[PDB]
Amino acid sequence: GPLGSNSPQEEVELKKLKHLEKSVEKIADQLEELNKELTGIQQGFLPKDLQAEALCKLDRRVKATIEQFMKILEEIDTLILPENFKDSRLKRKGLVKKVQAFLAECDTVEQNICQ
Amino acid sequence: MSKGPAVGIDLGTTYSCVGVFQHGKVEIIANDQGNRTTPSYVAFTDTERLIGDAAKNQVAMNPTNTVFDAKRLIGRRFDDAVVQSDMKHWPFMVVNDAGRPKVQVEYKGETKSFYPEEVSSMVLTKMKEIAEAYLGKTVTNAVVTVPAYFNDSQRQATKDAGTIAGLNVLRIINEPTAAAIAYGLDKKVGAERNVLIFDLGGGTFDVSILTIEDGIFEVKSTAGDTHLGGEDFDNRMVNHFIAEFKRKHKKDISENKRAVRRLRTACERAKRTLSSSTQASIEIDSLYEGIDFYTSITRARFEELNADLFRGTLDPVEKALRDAKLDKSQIHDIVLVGGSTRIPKIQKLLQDFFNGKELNKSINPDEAVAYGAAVQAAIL
Ligand SMILES: OC[C@H]1C[C@@H](Nc2ncnc3ccccc23)[C@H](O)[C@@H]1O
Repeated sequence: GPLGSNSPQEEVELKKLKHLEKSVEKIADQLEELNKELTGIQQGFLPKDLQAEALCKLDRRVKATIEQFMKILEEIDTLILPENFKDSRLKRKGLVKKVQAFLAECDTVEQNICQ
Repeated sequence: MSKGPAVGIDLGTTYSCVGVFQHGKVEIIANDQGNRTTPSYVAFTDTERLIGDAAKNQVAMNPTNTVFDAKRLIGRRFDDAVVQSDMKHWPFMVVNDAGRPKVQVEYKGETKSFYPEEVSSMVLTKMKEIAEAYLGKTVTNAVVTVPAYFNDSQRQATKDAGTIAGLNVLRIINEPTAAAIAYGLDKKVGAERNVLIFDLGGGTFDVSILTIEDGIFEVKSTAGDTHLGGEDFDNRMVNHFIAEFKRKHKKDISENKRAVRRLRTACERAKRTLSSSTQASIEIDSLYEGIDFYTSITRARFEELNADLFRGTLDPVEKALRDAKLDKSQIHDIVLVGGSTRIPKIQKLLQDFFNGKELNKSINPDEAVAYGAAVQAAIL
């Protein structure tokens, strides 16, 4: 299509993506808090039997974070964007790639604990 | 809270529905999440017990301690063939308590076992609370539906689930009888009326033949497939897409569970779109190995991938007619129940078989059983 043809309809899709960016920022903060708790358990005074429980409670939280990221991908996957909505298509690709990089980080934690 | 009315509850294998007759019509009640049907799911966590939408929304996170399909266990012996076959499929433990099955879960750091009627009572409690949340009054009286093939033990175990939930189970009625009541087939003037209820919803397929004479419902025959539904239709779409991705990209996505899930979720939505449109499009960025998957499916291709499954639904129809000693021209009414009866090809096969006979489908299929149970509840 044409360039400099920004339409009011694309504003609607960009608003949907912006809300999803905000939700990803919130889930990301949870991931960072889980990382701080992970370091906390490792540098604390919990004996083997007690650290085991603490890491498994953390495992449940990591799983919740992975699921929340997966529900964001599913939501994004409901979008159908016309070829002309270039700005929306670029924002959708960047958000999915940002979520996939956070998922890779969750997997780094998830595989290293409670098993 | 003041005294509330009587409700109709369809206790389903994978989902439940509650209705109330008020101000001349049936209102199907939306749950806390705004959903008109609630998952028949109970989840046992480290700190709490979740029921409904909250239970299904954490199934991927806690598979071994999230119970569903309790209806497939309720009122059965452990050694029952159905229990033994079904168990391989479930991610949760099923133990033998002196001949009776029990679901074994981890709840608040402890290993605990529950009977199928206890699980269903928790689902019934949720259905009761949904109605109390909407009406703003206490709900005690309920009509609860059961499949027509349910024996004495399965029927009593369903009544016991009602009692444990604090409900006064006014009546237990057959699901095809509820569906017939929803359409007023007992109020039609003439001789005995032969009715076929075609129920394709929640992962089960049930065909029942009824005879209504002077208000007396008679179950002439029952047929069907215990494991057949929308999940199977979705699986055939997933296979189609996985094959398409191998052809276009020479890459197999089938061992990446997240890529498969994203595809499966999109397929279920596309399948729903194909019930009112002849085409559905799917856009999935970075599906697998950074590859974007932009594609589409026509209604015709969706029907081809499922041809054996859709055609297959008529065998139960043939079996039920033969057992009831009735020819297809002797059926006066055909009722559609369950969400998958919304598939245009399914309706076409059933209408063509019955030689152009119009189907009763105006009431949402997912809601027709709870709808008739709510009509019956108001009459009592
Ligand atoms: O919940 C049990 C079944 C029902 C099935 N629902 C549907 N299946 C097919 N077409 C539909 C059209 C509109 C609305 C719902 C539709 C849904 O996808 C699921 O597999």
